[PDB]
Amino acid sequence: TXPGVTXPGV
Amino acid sequence: XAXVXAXV
DNA sequence: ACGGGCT
DNA sequence: AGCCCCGT
Ligand SMILES: *C(=O)c1cnc2ccccc2n1
Ligand SMILES: *C(=O)c1cnc2ccccc2n1
Repeated sequence: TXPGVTXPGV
Repeated sequence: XAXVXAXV
């Protein structure tokens, strides 16, 4: 995910 | 059809 | 019939 | 390490 914790999604 | 990781 | 990107 | 998920 994120960045951070790319996306989702992208 | 969606593109979120592949985009077909 | 389809796998992707940075904090 | 990850509110990781999606339709035409
Ligand atoms: C696009 O709308 C779409 C929907 N379902 C799929 C299933 C498998 C491969 C690609 C697909 N694309
Ligand atoms: C993109 O490569 C990708 C892969 N797996 C998925 C699962 C559920 C929703 C979206 C997805 N996208």
